[PDB]
Amino acid sequence: NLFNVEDYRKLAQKRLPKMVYDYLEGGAEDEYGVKHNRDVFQQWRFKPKRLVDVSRRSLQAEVLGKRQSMPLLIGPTGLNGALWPKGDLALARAATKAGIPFVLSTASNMSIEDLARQCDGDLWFQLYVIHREIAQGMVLKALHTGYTTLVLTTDVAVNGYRERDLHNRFKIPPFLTLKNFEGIDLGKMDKANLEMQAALMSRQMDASFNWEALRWLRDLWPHKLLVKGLLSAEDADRCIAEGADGVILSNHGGRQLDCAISPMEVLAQSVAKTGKPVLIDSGFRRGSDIVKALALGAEAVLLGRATLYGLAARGETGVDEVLTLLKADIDRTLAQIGCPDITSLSPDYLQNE
Amino acid sequence: NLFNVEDYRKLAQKRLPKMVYDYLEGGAEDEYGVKHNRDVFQQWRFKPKRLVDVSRRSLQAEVLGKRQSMPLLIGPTGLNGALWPKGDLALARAATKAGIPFVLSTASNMSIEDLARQCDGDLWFQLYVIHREIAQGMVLKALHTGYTTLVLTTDVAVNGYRERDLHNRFKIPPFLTLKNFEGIDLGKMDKANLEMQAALMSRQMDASFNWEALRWLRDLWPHKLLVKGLLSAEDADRCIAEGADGVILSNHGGRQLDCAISPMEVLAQSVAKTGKPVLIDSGFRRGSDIVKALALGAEAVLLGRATLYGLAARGETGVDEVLTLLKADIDRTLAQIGCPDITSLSPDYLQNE
Amino acid sequence: NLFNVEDYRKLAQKRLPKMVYDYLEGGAEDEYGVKHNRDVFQQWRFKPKRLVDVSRRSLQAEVLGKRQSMPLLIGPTGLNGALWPKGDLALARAATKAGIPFVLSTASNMSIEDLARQCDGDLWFQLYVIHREIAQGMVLKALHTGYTTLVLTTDVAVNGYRERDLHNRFKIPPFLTLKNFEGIDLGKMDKANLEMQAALMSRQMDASFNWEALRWLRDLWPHKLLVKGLLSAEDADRCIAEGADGVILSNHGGRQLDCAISPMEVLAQSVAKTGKPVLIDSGFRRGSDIVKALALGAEAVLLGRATLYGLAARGETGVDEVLTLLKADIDRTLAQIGCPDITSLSPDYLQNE
Amino acid sequence: NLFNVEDYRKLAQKRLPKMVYDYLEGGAEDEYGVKHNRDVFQQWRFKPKRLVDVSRRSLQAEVLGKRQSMPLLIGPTGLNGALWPKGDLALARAATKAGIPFVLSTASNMSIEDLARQCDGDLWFQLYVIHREIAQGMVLKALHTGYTTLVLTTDVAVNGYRERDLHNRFKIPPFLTLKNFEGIDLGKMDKANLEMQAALMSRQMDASFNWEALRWLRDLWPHKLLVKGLLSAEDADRCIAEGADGVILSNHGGRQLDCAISPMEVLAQSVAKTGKPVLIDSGFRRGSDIVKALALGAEAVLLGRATLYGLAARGETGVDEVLTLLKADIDRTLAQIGCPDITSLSPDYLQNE
Ligand SMILES: Cc1cc2nc3c(=O)[nH]c(=O)nc-3n(C[C@H](O)[C@H](O)[C@H](O)COP(=O)(O)O)c2cc1C
Ligand SMILES: Cc1cc2nc3c(=O)[nH]c(=O)nc-3n(C[C@H](O)[C@H](O)[C@H](O)COP(=O)(O)O)c2cc1C
Ligand SMILES: Cc1cc2nc3c(=O)[nH]c(=O)nc-3n(C[C@H](O)[C@H](O)[C@H](O)COP(=O)(O)O)c2cc1C
Ligand SMILES: Cc1cc2nc3c(=O)[nH]c(=O)nc-3n(C[C@H](O)[C@H](O)[C@H](O)COP(=O)(O)O)c2cc1C
Repeated sequence: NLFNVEDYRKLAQKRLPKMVYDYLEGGAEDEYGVKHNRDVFQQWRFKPKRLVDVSRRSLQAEVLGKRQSMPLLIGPTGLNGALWPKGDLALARAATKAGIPFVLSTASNMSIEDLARQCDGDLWFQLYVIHREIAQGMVLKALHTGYTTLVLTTDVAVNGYRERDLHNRFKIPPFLTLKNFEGIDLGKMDKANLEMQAALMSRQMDASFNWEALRWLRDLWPHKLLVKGLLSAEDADRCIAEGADGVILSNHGGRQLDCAISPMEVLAQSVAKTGKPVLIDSGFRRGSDIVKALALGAEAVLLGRATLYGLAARGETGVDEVLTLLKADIDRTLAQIGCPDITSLSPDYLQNE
Repeated sequence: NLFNVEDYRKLAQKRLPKMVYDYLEGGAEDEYGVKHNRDVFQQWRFKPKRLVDVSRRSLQAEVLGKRQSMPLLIGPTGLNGALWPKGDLALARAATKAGIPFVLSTASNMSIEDLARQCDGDLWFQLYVIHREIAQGMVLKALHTGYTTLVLTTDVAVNGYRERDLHNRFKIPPFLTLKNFEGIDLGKMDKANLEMQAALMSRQMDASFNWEALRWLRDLWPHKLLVKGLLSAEDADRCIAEGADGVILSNHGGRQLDCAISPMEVLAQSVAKTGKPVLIDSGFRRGSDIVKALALGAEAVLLGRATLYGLAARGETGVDEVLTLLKADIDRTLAQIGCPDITSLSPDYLQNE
Repeated sequence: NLFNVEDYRKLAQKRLPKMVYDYLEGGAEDEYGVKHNRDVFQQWRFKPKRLVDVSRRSLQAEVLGKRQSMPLLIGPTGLNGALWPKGDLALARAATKAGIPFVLSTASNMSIEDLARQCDGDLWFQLYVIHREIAQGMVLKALHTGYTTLVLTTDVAVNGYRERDLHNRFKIPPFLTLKNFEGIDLGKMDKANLEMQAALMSRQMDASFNWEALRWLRDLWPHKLLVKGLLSAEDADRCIAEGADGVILSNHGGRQLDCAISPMEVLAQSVAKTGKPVLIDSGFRRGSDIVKALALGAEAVLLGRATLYGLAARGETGVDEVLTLLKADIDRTLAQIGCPDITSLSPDYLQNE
Repeated sequence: NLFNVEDYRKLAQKRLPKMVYDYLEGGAEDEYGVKHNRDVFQQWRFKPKRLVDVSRRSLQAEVLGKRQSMPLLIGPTGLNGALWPKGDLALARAATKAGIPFVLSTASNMSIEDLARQCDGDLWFQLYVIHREIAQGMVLKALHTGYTTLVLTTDVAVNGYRERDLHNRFKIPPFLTLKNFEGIDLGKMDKANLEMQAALMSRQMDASFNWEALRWLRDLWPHKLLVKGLLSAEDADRCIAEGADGVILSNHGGRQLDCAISPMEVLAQSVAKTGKPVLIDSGFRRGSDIVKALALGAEAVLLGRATLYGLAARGETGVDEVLTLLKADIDRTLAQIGCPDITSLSPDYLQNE
């Protein structure tokens, strides 16, 4: 039975080694966060508009001014190769077949260059800054290979305390490559090329990356730039003031700070304050979750675990199936609430509970 | 033990094939909706009025200006024959013996004409529009055979995603007839009588049916007309403005949109805004549920699954028993809260929790 | 282990026949009411006053202007003989030894006269009106035998729908006497003494008893009169206006109307509106429950099932033990919240949750 | 697996005799209090400040004007020797190695003098007053041996009703010493030295200790004085007015009054009203719990059971490990919410839920 995202989660759990499944599904500490990410959607119910002609529906929408098949994206997730062989390519091809963007992680198992050469869809690059020089190298690499959008993830200044991994002594799978860091010299001696080696031989990121650093990145990247990991309208607004073209409200799927609010709690406020694209992720599993966020003003929703379940369970085809189910889910929901054009969604279709 | 509706549900589950029971009991997706439909009643508790003479009580009430034994109706449910042989007739005869109306579904297993010929009670007809011409045919058929009231169901523009049915590969029982669509010609060639054949060979309804179409139906039907499936005071009000004589607030028993609000959430508002009869269904199982809705202003409550449990468990007699229990339940409740005349119910007997 | 009321409930369940225990513990319908009666106490928490000299504490308090050892009473419960031999006398003697009143039920197994002759404590009489003449007879009997206070129970106009009893086909135990109705003639022919026989051969009360009838009772009884079963400040106030000396807010321990509010929900309002003694029962099990009600203004709390568990488990001694535990519980609580004199309790010691 | 406080609780339960574990873990009556102490932390979630340089973090903070490694303390707990041999010394040495204060209980198994001679850390003394003269003796003893701060515990005027202990007939372990009461004469005859003997041969404290008595203690102790066990801003304020240098909001870990509010419910109010140090304990287990209290204004958090689990499970090393985990937890949390300096915490990092 594969009729929804949960069914794929169940199949993924049966096919993945326990430790890998725990690494995928787990959250920080007590996992009250991942639970809250799901529960928060129950804070809204639908108030359908009846007797509306919904015989012709449209899920097409512009994201950052660019039209795509539906307001969804496959978000950045690292080590996809640990879930399925060439997982990054499988996800990218599925997203492309579905008409939506795919975001490559800095911690991907397939290089920025290799993916761009094997997939002609809308590719976005998610940046983690460990070393400034190295980050600049990846950004320019993404720029020269055709990536349209750059996403800076800011919520991993330090690593999340995920206790399932600690119990399993989880170790990055051997057959797994941190490809984007491949070839980066040594032999070279001196502050950097030594200060850089010391940063790469560390599992932590640049915790000093601040607003000033964002300005630096803004000048380096000429196309659309989004800041991911925000949990307040104030931070979202500051990002826009600093040059960002939009933001991605997110708590990293409950994997970093167990007691973090769900981004849904500041979505409407961020939309009203910034006046710029506000994308969102964390906790989305049903089409109704997605429609609620869009109704509150979100530009688009990024999928994390939902499509990874499809990938882990059935590879590229699994991802295709999950996207197909979610699209039909969203479409069905639009028909049921009387909003034939997805771009017409508004808070008026919701009831606060 | 058959002392309440739940007892009949239990007996029905024991007598019906699993797949049929799932088709009856199931809701859309996570079934949070059917649960919410039940839980919402706990939002109100009773504040009885003591030392009131309740030695003489009356459940008699006018519905759409017509007196009936109690403010209940057996609502429209399709494929009743799948629950018990000649289920439509069993329900109709039980309703008639109880002094309340019975609403025949467009998807009934007994024809509009056959029921009218075998039952002299107050028969209502519920219309689903798949093809305009065909719908017009059924409406006139109902008109000519004595049906007093027409109910347009508007919440199935597309089919609900009921996962139990998907798991069971549920198929409309073979010995089961969609009688009202019987004999409708073919052989005939041309747009319609081809555009009509194409619509009938489809399990979906006319998703384009809108306010303009309601006006069309309003002119076709000369008697009382109600619009069913509304979940907002605004839509209820528009229905009245368009000619409807009343509305039926409903989320189709949680079978269409899992995250829909319960109609109880907009009952008081709809009553105050429309100033016309506001009937309601979805989630009613105890007499207290019914009394709460009536106290909030509902004209009457339509039963869906409650009487179907009686039907599935013990046929016509089972329906009689459920109606008898519910009537005694309502009567007992009226005595206990100090409101001897059911028409005297008001919000004053309730406490918001 | 017998350290609290729950421990006695557990022991009572082990010693009583299942059907008798169900008759004692059961509530109306879904039993959401008995649960709510318990849960409502969690709506308040304590805010102790520290550094208060609590070396000398007093639980003594006036109830209806008469001093008693503590603000508790053993409330009226019928058929006590079904729980323990001569249960009425056991409860009365325990209450008397504890320095608190005992209320005899109209449905007691020991007569008004016999109890008064075998117990010299403060005896109250609870009246159920089935037949006016018969009620007048019992009232005068109670008056002539020394009962100090009369309590009219108004929440059983019709019998509660207790489904455990229906499942067990519960029948009033054979060795059990409805003593107060003993000897009341027949042979006599004519309206009454025929209209009265017809009322006694019925398990229902006088559902017509109203405000006018209360006035009648008020003139018949010369001492303190309380009206029991009220669930609104408005009704409590009307009772005072009609002559009552106080009221007992109660939902009959969740045995009559499952969806009734808990009397705790209207306690403060009733105290403020009436300006007269407001006693209360329903759901009290811990000393903290009792102290919360007293802090909100209740004059006293009547125990129903709490002391019946002591009775069913260990007879008179069991009741003594429960009263001893509850008194020590209340005393301990007063010390802990910094209110040495029970009459000094106020809302200031509580925090609404 | 020892990655958090709960893991140590689990290990402690496996190593301690059931009755000892129950004595440690148990709460008063229904234990709704200990549960509420944990649940209340979910009333707040974090709203991280992104793009803040958190590469350099500091947990250093002043408590009562004195700098310590982090805003934590090992609070006063009696009979520590029942959990691990020389438990008081183990806890003190661990606290000292961690750079935080340790508070010795009046009911400790190691004397005030012996601890001061074997540990050079910041030692605080918690006072329970059973007999004024005896209390004065301990206070001066603590003064002369180097204790920097005096804590008066006011929430045990009478003993809490902990039912686990009653079920286990819990008795203070034989090999266990109430050392601070050692040698206190007898043979001596007369009011006191007879009135004092009678008070010591009692398991109850001086329930008369009031505001006047606090003034007495204030004049006796020349250094920092804190009053522990407060549950209201009003009492906290009165303590400051009476001479206290700060307070410790606490419900004694849910061990005294089951229905007491959690001190977290009056933390912000106490901070705003008193304008003096407000420390707090009761329910703290995760670094997030601690950070939430500090953000609301708490000067420091005292650990009760958290470090006792470390002690019971693995002695001094266990305590060291728990403190190490909690410090890394707090540090990690500060980085994640964007507040590098612990003294910069404010309500702005929280979202009320
Ligand atoms: C296995 C896994 C790995 C992840 N790796 C990254 C990463 O490399 N970069 C990033 O920006 N976010 C990363 N994320 C976070 C996701 O982008 C996204 O915020 C999160 O999954 C959304 O929540 P959801 O899983 O409930 O959909 C990861 C999430 C998961 C589940
Ligand atoms: C088995 C089943 C079939 C149904 N078929 C129809 C139908 O043909 N027409 C219609 O208007 N509603 C239909 N409904 C919805 C009911 O009219 C009603 O809205 C719903 O059952 C009310 O909720 P309840 O089941 O909790 O009482 C159906 C419901 C059930 C349970
Ligand atoms: C077994 C049983 C019999 C009762 N019989 C009577 C009665 O004869 N008269 C009356 O006024 N109330 C009667 N009551 C109600 C009690 O007076 C009281 O309202 C109720 O028990 C309070 O709730 P509690 O059981 O939670 O304490 C009865 C309750 C029980 C449990
Ligand atoms: C086993 C045990 C013994 C205690 N003994 C004392 C004591 O002697 N003096 C005191 O002031 N508090 C005493 N307390 C209360 C603690 O100081 C502190 O208020 C409480 O443990 C805080 O809650 P927590 O256990 O959830 O951290 C004790 C607590 C426990 C668990």
